[PDB]
Amino acid sequence: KHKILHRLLQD
Amino acid sequence: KHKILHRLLQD
Amino acid sequence: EDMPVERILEAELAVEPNDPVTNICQAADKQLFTLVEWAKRIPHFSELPLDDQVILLRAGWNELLIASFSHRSIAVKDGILLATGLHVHRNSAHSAGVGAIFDRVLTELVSKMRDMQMDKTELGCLRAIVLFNPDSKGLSNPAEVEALREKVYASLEAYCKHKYPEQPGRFAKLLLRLPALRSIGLKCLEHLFFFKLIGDTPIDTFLMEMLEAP
Amino acid sequence: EDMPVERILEAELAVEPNDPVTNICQAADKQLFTLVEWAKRIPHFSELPLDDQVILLRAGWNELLIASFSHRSIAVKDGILLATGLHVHRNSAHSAGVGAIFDRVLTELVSKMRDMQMDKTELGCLRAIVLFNPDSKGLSNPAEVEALREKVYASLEAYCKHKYPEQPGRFAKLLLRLPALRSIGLKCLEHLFFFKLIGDTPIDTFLMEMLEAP
Ligand SMILES: CC(=C/C=C/C(C)=C/C(=O)O)/C=C1\CCCC(C(C)C)=C1CCC(C)C
Ligand SMILES: CC(=C/C=C/C(C)=C/C(=O)O)/C=C1\CCCC(C(C)C)=C1CCC(C)C
Repeated sequence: KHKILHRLLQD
Repeated sequence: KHKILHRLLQD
Repeated sequence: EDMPVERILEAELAVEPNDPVTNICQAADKQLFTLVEWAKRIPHFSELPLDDQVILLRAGWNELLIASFSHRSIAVKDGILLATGLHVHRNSAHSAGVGAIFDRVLTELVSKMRDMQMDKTELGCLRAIVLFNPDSKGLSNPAEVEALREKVYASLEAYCKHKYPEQPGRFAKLLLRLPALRSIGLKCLEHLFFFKLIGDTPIDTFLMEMLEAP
Repeated sequence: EDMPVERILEAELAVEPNDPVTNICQAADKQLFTLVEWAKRIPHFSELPLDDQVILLRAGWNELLIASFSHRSIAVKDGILLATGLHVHRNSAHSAGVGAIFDRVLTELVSKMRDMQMDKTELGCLRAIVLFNPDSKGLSNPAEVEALREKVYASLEAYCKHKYPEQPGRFAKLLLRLPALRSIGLKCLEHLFFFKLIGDTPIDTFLMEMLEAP
């Protein structure tokens, strides 16, 4: 879940 | 409307 | 200009010496009467036109009552003490379907009130600030209510810093429970409107009147 | 201990240089990306475990975005300026069925922000306080988030009183718009969930993801 959010925070 | 409330505030 | 915390503390001490939902609703109806007497003891509240006094109470009764039984339950473990002298335990609330909101009250309000040892004077002021809500729709003179709210928090901050000089962030910590109170207040109303719709759950006349439009 | 308003103001300046509902939803999806970059620039936000960073943003995105376009619209007469460069006038909002909530934004947020001339530093701090919500359910370490929130308002109060020495009630007046923001934030979500249910109104992937459970 919350795919987009995670990807954005990690980068 | 708001019968009870009015009566209580006036007294 | 003129809004002593002594008068506010006094308003507080003056008003307060099976289905858990039903018992809670009966308690809320009972406290609605006491809430009117409380407000009347808040400086300058009665000097406002009756129409605005009605607007302010109809707009804040729920948060006002939620703050009261929350502070009153700071001693209790996992439950709250109703004004009627009955205790609603966490498990009891959960077994009646209202577990989620009940937990939010314990976690966001009661617990926090207990962790900082919020005193009666502080509670009184916070309720006075909630009472004097300038955003209430329909106010004949919002600026006048806004002015009163500022005098309450001006007095409250002075009280803090003088009573708790070692806690420079107390005043802010107190005001910061308000968004939570607003949130919990809205959720409690939703449940209440739903209880009325469903038909079950007796709702007394004063509480019912609060559910009237607008 | 360490939470300079200079870093916060910078996060603010760094992120921001027909159916009105559709246009608003497109704007919100666009700002959701920018919101992530903003938070990353808030001191100590990135040092928190990714799981909690996700929780904080999922819990405050709506209030965070509402505060931003509200402060951004302080110049506009009766409407708000979207991040996409489009203006939504009060009449336009009313003609699309969202007049009531739109008016609440103008009355409770924009107007008030304009009346006190809330500056960018103040806005930044208020959003930082909203971001650092210790009540967010699921936080691995609520106390740690609570500590950060206190440093933001500690810095904010210092900023006030030093920048606006003649307004001893400014700090409190700023925090007192938070309950309104919370209320308006919850109402905006209800509308959004309803728009999704109804089917009409395109909802982009990031906005849609925010409507996911929990
Ligand atoms: C407006 C409200 C008022 C309370 C008043 C009292 C109980 C006051 C006093 O005893 O001192 C709160 C209500 C009323 C509608 C139903 C519910 C719940 C059952 C949804 C709640 C919230 C009750 C909390 C403890 C979870
Ligand atoms: C969560 C929310 C976010 C906004 C983001 C933006 C527009 C940001 C930017 O442009 O800077 C607010 C929403 C989203 C769901 C629908 C509505 C309304 C149409 C119900 C509102 C509230 C819009 C206000 C102006 C009344």
